[PDB]
Amino acid sequence: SRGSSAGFDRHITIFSPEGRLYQVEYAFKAINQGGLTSVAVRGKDCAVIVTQKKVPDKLLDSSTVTHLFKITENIGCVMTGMTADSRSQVQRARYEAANWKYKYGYEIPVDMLCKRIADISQVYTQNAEMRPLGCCMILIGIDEEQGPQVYKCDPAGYYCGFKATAAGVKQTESTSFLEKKVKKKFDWTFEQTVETAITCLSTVLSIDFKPSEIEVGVVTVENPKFRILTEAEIDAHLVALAE
Amino acid sequence: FSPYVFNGGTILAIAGEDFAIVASDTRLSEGFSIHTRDSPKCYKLTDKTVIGCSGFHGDCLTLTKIIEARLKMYKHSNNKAMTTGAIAAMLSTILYSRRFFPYYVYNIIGGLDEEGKGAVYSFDPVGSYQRDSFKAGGSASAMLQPLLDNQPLSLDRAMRLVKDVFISAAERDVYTGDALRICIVTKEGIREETVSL
Amino acid sequence: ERGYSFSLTTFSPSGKLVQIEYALAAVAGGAPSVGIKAANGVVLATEKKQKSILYDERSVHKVEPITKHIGLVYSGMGPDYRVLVHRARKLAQQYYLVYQEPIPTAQLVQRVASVMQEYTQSGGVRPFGVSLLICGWNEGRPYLFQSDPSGAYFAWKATAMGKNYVNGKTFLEKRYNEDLELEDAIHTAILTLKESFEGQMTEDNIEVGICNEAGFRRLTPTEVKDYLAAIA
Amino acid sequence: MNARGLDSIPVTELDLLRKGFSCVKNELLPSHPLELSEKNFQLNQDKMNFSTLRNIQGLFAPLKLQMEFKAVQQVQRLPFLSSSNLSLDVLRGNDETIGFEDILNDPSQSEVMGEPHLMVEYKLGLL
Amino acid sequence: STGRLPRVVTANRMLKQMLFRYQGYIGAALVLGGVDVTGPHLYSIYPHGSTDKLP
Amino acid sequence: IGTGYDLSASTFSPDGRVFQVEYAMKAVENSSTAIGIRCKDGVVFGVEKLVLSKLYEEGSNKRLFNVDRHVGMAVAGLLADARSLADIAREEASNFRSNFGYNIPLKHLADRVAMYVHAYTLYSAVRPFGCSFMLGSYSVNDGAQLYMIDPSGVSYGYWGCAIGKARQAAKTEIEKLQMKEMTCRDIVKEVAKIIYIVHDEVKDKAFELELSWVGELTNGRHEIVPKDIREEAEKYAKESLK
Amino acid sequence: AAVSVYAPPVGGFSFDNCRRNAVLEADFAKRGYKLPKVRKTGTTIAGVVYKDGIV
Amino acid sequence: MALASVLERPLPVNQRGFFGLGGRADLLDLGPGSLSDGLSLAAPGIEMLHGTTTLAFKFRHGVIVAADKKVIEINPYLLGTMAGGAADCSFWERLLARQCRIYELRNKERISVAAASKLLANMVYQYKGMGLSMGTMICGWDKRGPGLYYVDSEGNRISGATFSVGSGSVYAYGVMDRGYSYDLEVEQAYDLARRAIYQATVNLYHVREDGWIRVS
Amino acid sequence: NPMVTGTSVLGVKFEGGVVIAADMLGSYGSLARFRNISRIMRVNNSTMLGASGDYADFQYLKQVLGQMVIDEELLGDGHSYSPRAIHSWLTRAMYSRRSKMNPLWNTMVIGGYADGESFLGYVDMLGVAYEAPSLATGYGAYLAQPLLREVLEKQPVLSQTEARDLVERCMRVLYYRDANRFQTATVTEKGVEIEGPL
Amino acid sequence: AWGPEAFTPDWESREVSTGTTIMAVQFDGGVVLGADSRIANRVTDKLTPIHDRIFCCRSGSAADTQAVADAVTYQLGFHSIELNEPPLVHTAASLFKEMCYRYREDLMAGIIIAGWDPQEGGQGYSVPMGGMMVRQSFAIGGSGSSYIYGYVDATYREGMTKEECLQFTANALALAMERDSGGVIRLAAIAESGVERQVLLG
Amino acid sequence: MFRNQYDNDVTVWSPQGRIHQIEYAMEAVKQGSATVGLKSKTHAVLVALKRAQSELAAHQKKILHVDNHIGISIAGLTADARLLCNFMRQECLDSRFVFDRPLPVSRLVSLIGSKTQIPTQRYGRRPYGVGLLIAGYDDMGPHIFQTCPSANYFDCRAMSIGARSQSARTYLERHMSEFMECNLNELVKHGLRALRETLPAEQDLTTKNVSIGIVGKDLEFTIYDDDDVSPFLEGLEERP
Repeated sequence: SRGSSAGFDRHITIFSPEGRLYQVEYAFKAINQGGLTSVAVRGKDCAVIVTQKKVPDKLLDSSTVTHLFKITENIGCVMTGMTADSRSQVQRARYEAANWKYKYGYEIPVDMLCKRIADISQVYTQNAEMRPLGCCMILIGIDEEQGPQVYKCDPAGYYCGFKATAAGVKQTESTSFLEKKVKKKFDWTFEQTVETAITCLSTVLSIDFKPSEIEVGVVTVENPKFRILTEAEIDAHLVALAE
Repeated sequence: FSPYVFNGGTILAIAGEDFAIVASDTRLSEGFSIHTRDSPKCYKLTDKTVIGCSGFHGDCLTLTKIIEARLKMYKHSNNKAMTTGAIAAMLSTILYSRRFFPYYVYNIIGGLDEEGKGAVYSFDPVGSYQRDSFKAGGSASAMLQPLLDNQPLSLDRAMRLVKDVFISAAERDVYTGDALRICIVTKEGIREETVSL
Repeated sequence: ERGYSFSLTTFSPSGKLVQIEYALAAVAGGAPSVGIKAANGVVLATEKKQKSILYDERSVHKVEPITKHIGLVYSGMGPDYRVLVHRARKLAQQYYLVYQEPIPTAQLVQRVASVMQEYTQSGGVRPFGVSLLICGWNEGRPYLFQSDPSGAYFAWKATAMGKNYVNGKTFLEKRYNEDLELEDAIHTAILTLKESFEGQMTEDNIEVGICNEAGFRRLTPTEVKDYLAAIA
Repeated sequence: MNARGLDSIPVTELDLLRKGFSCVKNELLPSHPLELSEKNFQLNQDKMNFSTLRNIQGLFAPLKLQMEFKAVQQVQRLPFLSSSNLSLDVLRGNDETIGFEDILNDPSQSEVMGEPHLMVEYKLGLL
Repeated sequence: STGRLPRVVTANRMLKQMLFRYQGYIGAALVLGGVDVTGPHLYSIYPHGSTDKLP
Repeated sequence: IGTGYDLSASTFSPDGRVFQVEYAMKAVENSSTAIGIRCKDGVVFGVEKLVLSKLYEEGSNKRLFNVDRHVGMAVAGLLADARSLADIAREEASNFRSNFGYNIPLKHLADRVAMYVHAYTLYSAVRPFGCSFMLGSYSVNDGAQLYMIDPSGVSYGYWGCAIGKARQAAKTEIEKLQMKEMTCRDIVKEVAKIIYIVHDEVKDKAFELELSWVGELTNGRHEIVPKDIREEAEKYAKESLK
Repeated sequence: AAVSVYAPPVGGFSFDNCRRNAVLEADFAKRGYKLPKVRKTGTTIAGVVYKDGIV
Repeated sequence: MALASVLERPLPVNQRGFFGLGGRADLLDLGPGSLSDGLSLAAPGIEMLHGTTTLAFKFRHGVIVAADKKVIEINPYLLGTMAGGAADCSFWERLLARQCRIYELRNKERISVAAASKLLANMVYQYKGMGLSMGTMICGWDKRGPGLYYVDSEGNRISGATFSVGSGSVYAYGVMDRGYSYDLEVEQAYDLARRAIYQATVNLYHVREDGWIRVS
Repeated sequence: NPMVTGTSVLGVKFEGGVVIAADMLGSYGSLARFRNISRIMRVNNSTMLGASGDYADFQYLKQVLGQMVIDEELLGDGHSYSPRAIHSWLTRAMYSRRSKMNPLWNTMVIGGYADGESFLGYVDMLGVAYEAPSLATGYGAYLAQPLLREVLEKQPVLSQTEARDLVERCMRVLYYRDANRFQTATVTEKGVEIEGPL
Repeated sequence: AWGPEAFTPDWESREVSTGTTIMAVQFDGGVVLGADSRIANRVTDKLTPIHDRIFCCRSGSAADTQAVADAVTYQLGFHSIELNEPPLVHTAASLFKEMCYRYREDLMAGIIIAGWDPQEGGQGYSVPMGGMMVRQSFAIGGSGSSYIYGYVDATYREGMTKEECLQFTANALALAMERDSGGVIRLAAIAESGVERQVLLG
Repeated sequence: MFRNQYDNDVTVWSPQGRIHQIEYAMEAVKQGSATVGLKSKTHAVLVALKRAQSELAAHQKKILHVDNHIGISIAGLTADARLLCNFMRQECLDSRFVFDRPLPVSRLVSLIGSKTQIPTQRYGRRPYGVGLLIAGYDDMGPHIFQTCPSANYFDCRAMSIGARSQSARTYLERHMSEFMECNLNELVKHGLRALRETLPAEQDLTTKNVSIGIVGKDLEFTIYDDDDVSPFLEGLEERP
């Protein structure tokens, strides 16, 4: 440690006169640096994750550019923000899930994983040597007694369970659209969940999508393993939506 | 699991007015079997000192390597080569460093001193040492010391004596080698020759 | 002067610590919470920050139990609340293992406050930005405590904290009685929470928990709705 | 597998009231088969986690864990008082389990304690 | 912490790891049984830390 | 503008940026240009190596390392950091081979080294690395592969890459190649030609071309180009300059 | 404060009376005395898994 | 390697050549070291003095010690005797001589007999039961007059006017007990020591104000 | 705790290099069911190694030595390990492991051909090392050393075919002592060639 | 003496063994792993699944082998998630060998590993006490390892059908178990399509 | 004007991507005296120029001894030179003890660079302010290496470091094509003539301000001081 900067704004362990930490808020602002948006919707018997896919160069290999990861055999993920921080947090989550399984003899639940990640992330807020990671994590999975589950955690260390959440630049508009849809009706099948998840992003960004511009991952009760849809299936869903 | 193994050998040292003689056999054995018939036990340290050790072979090798490393360290630090007495004191300290798990090695150091006369030192596996005029070690030391005691001399008569002592001892010992090596330390340097047995 | 407002381990020339005052200011800017001790029970009420339809009711709660007879509510930061709740549960279990009887409320409050005091004396950390309200029932006698970010605890009869708590305190002073019952206390708690509320209160945006000789129980949304309809 | 773990007689050539009642021969060997195993449980567990994590993921993970431990274990009370070890327990994963080190021989109520300055000097490495 | 009733396998694993940690010097042979969401289960633990599942 | 928030690696700008990492990435553009092109059956590297004085040997301070039996590496930026990262990569490959008994896949090695690089942009006790590098490999069951890692810790797969002072012109020149349907023997000449075109002689007195490939010709091994092929490629590039 | 303490103490089991007891038991057996013993339980136990539960 | 240097605790995991639970880590450091001094931990023929007899007593004019070398000249003003293991006696008395020289250099004043005997006893007491075997009589003269102490490897440290250890201890001790006298001249003391050592079955030392001398 | 002997390893020196023969048998104790396993290692272009004793330690040393060779050849500075360097490293490793009472139960034979001169060494678990024109360790160590010693004493200089025939006849005598398969390796100017099983 | 003759610790005879018998036999499409029963038990499963297509059988001390199996399952699952591919049998065998060799002076553990992977097909490895790692066409361990080795070696042939391999393994296990016991023999056939377990009684 | 904030530590990057403390440390090499090192097909030669505090003090020594086949020359600070020399000696000693072979110069210099890179990245440290010239002999023949405070090393055929070494470098570059054929004589003379270009035109080289170190095919590293230098100085010309 080389000391702590002086000011109500330049360090993590210094309270403002009004009683608020500003480095945490700046870490929150750091999420919008990527420029992408993510939407997660929970159905009657399924959970769906949809996100953008931007490939600017032509010499890039599009196979190696992705934002959907896999924690365990039955837990998915999607990250928004700084790429390196997202990957580091993914590795930490994998290690924590493996340790829980070894110690307790059965698979870790989604809420337990989210709580563990949030508890680890809170410690960086109360010490002068470490800094928060600029990313947010959304997990999906299926419980035994309960159905699908959607969870989200933020750099401040706060986590909650939702019915339909979003993150990124267009979070507010996505939240309003999802609120209207859920208030209207919630009983959805597998086809309806994917359709509404795609429609939210389409109508918020005002873009007619293409099969190679999005990536989708689903979890269903019949097949509880995380699965990433292919270009043909994405195109079929898009054609059905257009018709 | 015994970490000690006995290997045969026999060493000797005679101190003169302006010379020193160190001789040893050249056999490696494990009681019954014969490992090699060519393995001298005399090592040259500097231009004016020679060390001869016998016993467990691995301990002998480790001791020689440690001694050479320490000699190099001293030469680098003090900008001069260290003498025979300093080598003897350092070896005594090194040996006592392992009192509770000793080296199974018997050492004899011969060479010249500051005034230019012969010097011979004899040790024990723990580190006790003293200056002598002639000393015999190794397996056959018990049956060789009385002969020397009942029998300073010049270089030629001392060499004659050394040759007859080893030729008499080899025929009555089961660990003596098929060749004898003699190292001569004088003011012009060091020379050595091998005598068939 | 601003020369002493940055470091935690520095005394002002007037003999004051400023960062602890700023932590208290952080506490005083959260959601309101109310605790009232009746003649045969204690009631805790609070607001919740979700106030939306996308929230899942089974995910996260603000009123949490420590033991069969102890529960608590907070006002301030939530991440700092979770770690303290976990430590309190661990301490209660340790006490039960050693002494083979449930921990009294006073001992638990003392140990939690002792834990919180440690972070206000060393350079390189920051104080907890949260305040706690603990209720219990031992030897047929209710208890109500409050613990500050400084590590100092008081025993109360009726208190409020969070946004607009001076008006809540004077409201409670005006309409508190020493011979109340549990239902009257619940009605008073709902009224004093409604005093600082801005929107339309429903059963989906407040939390209520009670503690009597039976144990510590968190009221279901149906019971909260029934109580709300009672006072209109 | 976390509980299974895998020539230091200096001569002063590099106070007897402070140290006493100790001989090299008795401390040459342990008194019980479980003594060293119990004294060094946490160290062995950390070593096992570091080994598996380094073999599976890489060098970065154990280094980051050690850096976090060192950073968080520098804001404690002075050694003559008892600390709480909250954040270290959170990072280490021992915030929801109770072992035999917690209910037996409470370190916060020990029957012996030395002088303050002596302990602070000993921790710094001066003595 | 988890908000729901525990499982038999969790208790079995904790007991096994404890008994193996203390190298069989803690003599305690146990018969463990219970029912959870998966169904009824029954185990058999030994002082040296070896479990065994039987009907 | 980030004045006041750019003295440590653990400080966030008011718009959510870390400026020390940005300065470290800016530092890479102070060195010469290195390119790498992936083709149908191999990967070939090329580095424009400046000459400081005539008193140095032929093989002094090279910029192409042998990480393993099947992996090459090309660097740009501060040299000492490049040596340190090469040592780290060698250690990782050796550890994997010792643990599991076969050659480490390229993606795993890239992930390991990228995470190690990223770990330095989190604490105030160290500073971020100041160098970028590329990795290349080939195998019968996987095919050619190419990756890049930058000081922030982000890795990606590429069909053709360029790092250094003049990456923009090099990328423009590369984007006009149908590298998917050619062979290493036909890519060495193109690499040499691009390097010669990009080089500026006004501000740089002289340079020496450095080349190496890995692929089916070398039977899955990273090797230096033979001298005659280097001479032929240089002659072709010089002729094409006219 | 004690003048012979350098480091803070810890918790857990204590192995202070190991060698003393080791020689004391041998001496008492040699001279033929009795020392307190450890209580033990040896009553039979059983269990079975029926249709939807454990007995 | 800068992140690993910050953590001031070198673990085997952070080093090179690590794989599995072990690896090529214990086979890396095989050098001969740089500088230190320390006895090795516990796991042939050892020279021991068996047929040796010694004698020592003090009187008005100094201390006379005789024996049958077997007497260690620690200092110009300090004398010692060996009995048992020769190597142990030589090593520990060399350490004692070094300590005495350090004391004299620091304090500009010679050490006393009592302090030297206490230092030797403290050094040899740490290894009780390990296997050391030595018995020493320490002679000297300081500001309090002549001194005489007996130190062994069992922790014993006693002071007296007459000591004897060896094979013929009983006979010589009886002779010099019969012939002892505090107010004794130097010549009669020499005669008594010679007669006692003769009846025990020849060296002879004499400590004075300003250092010991050799008589024969 | 009980001890059993090891398989036999033979070695002779001829004009152009060295010849080493080893037994394919697993072990003489309860591990006799692990048949048809090789015990001859090729270290580099001018060094080969034969082992006799415990197999797990042999595999561990094989791993370490192969990694060291790969590490040295990666640099490509023109320097390689000579047979004497391998001999010294093995001796030091054995002695260091022995000093901690956790030895490596092995008895190695090293042969090589560098700078036009052959090499033949011997290392055991206690750190005893030497060089001899012929070596023989294992079950018939005392029944084969004098034979090879006298044969080489009669003719100090031997050819490749003569050395191979002598090794074959010694192995035949050893099998005739107690009643199958073996393999032979040779180091010369060409390199290390291994032929087997026979 | 012990120097030139290269004496060996002889791990397999440290204590007398009176346990069950375990065998693994390779056929064309995969591998067949079986174990017999030979006090109480008779309703116990002696086959421990490590992954979806990898199994193992244990010999020696129960607690030590169970702990080793638990740790190996941990490490293999973590590695498979990290590399994003189905695991290889060689990796599991190496993971067993590391701990079976490092703790040879503390635990009495003997492991046999059988499984299937898309790269090399059905494989069977032996890791007896001491840390040896050898791949074999057929592997025998336990108590009848000396009684049935000659018969198995003489009768065994090259890759056969799954049913013939199951019959051969059952015959060998029955002859091993009726040495002079129990009546329950458990078998498992591992192939690409999946494991196929069955129990033979009476 | 704008540099005052970013040039106080080695853990801070300037807005132009530069570490100013490394560049400041590289300037300590020019505070010493000139040193010249060259090589031929068989031998390697080091020549150094010594300074003295006053007429009643001995000249400071510049050429040190590392092993029987390696020697170094110093230009810069002194404590750093001593520490590096100790490290070199220890590494050579350990390698010889373990493998019974001399340690290759390339491996030694790689170890030096790896050790020196560390203090330029972590807090609470400063870079080594010393530059070295290394001359050795192994299976690949003679070698001349140069080390920099920035943890950079080069493989040279003739190099000069110190104060006002540009003239020596110019002379070496001009006469580079004749070095590989000269024997020990005329090679020491080329080195001395190169070193003489760093002096004012009025004064010359005496026997009390020059040191020579030679290592060869069958000649170990030796240092010639004071009267031992006269044979090499006999044949020099009158500074043309």
